[PDB]
Amino acid sequence: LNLGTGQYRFPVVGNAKFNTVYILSDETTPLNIIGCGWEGNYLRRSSGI
Amino acid sequence: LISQSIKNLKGGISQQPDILRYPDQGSRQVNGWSSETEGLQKRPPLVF
Amino acid sequence: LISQSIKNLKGGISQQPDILRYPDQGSRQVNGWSSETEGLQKRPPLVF
Repeated sequence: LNLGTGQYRFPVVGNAKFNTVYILSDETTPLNIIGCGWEGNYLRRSSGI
Repeated sequence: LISQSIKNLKGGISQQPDILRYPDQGSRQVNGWSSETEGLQKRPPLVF
Repeated sequence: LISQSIKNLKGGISQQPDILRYPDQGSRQVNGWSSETEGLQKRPPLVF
């Protein structure tokens, strides 16, 4: 088998309101997804509360 | 520059709009099996 | 310079004066339908 263990990093570049990450595959093969992270620049100008 | 990890993926649809909904809640999910320890899996197949 | 977002709009009249009342509470509302996931909607129509 070709199975492997995480993680896997991949660029999701752009605004948060517009990027829709999704996982289609197919297959004759399993998968497991444990967690999901993201990073990114955050800048709110109006310092709230 | 911020970052955060969604620890689990349990789970499922949440047709509530995305600024309201929790993490772990995807917007669609087909043939998924959100177990307790392992997260998303494929559902096991149909023997004939 | 401050800012804040009122996440929901549920809901309705609040004749209590505005320095007392919660957010989500408008001062008047006619033909509104404050649902759970979607907020304000028009009420669905009549049929004759």
